[PDB]
Amino acid sequence: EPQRLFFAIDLPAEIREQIIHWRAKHFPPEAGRPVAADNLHLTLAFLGEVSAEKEKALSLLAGRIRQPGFTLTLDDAGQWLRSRVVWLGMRQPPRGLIQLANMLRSQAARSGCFQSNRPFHPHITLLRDASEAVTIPPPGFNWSYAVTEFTLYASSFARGRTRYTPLKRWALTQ
Ligand SMILES: Nc1ncnc2c1ncn2[C@@H]1O[C@H](CO)[C@@H](O)[C@H]1OP(=O)(O)O
Ligand SMILES: [Cl-]
Repeated sequence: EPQRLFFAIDLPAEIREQIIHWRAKHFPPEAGRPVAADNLHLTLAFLGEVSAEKEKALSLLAGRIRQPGFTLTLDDAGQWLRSRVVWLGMRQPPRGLIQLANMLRSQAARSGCFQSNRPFHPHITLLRDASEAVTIPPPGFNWSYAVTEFTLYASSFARGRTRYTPLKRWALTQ
């Protein structure tokens, strides 16, 4: 049974709450469609439609990953007009995050998944279908936290909402 799958880093609740609070303050309803608080995340690699056999194999390669934890500090925000999103990010992403993503991306490639075709730009999407350009303030203060694991999610749309179901999790620092 095929699924739309992706690996992602998650956000502690305290920070998810600070973000949606910041967003509501600086972005009115007309600015775009706001991502649900529980759906806020940072994608490491989008795998697309994947069979069970390939999910198994990918899940195993991910299990072979051996990488220390690292810290994320969200100091950057912006807007991609072509994609029509407003995103949260980082000016200088930690190497550990880049390592983790490229490795997962290379495992996806060798597994026969369809690649980004674009460089990896780590980001958390806040607003979707934000067509028109709007002024982007800096993020809030001290949105910094420790990354202890990564998660394989399944993407599902149902009942007029997008849902992310966790399938498996992997701790870092082994
Ligand atoms: N072709 C694609 N179809 C669906 N999601 C994709 C995708 N390519 C990348 N993604 C990412 O997969 C995640 C879940 O769908 C999203 O965070 C999305 O990134 P985005 O937030 O920048 O849009
Ligand atoms: Cl959403």
